[PDB]
Amino acid sequence: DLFVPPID
Repeated sequence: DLFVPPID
């Protein structure tokens, strides 16, 4: 659910 790195 993260912006960077684009994961979760």
